[PDB]
Amino acid sequence: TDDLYEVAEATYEADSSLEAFQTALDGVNTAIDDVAVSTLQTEIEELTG
Amino acid sequence: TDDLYEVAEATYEADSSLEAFQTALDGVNTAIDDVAVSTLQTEIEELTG
Repeated sequence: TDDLYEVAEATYEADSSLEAFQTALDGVNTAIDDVAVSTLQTEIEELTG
Repeated sequence: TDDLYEVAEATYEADSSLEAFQTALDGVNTAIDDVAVSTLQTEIEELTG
């Protein structure tokens, strides 16, 4: 019992970690793309375009 | 073994919340990517001038 219920908790905190991968990792992906890239290009435009 | 399976799932609560730390440390980068790169423009106006 005290294996299985805690195997359950292990599965649940696997799942919770595994959903949190999708949000955290994409959180990193979206940190720069939506933010630095285009603005640098606009600052390149105003500098030199 | 059960007594240590409790410890296993306790490591997994911390594991899953460390995916929350991936949100809290890695997605949270985005202010860097903003403030480094939304910030030539104010000074570029002394080129436009």
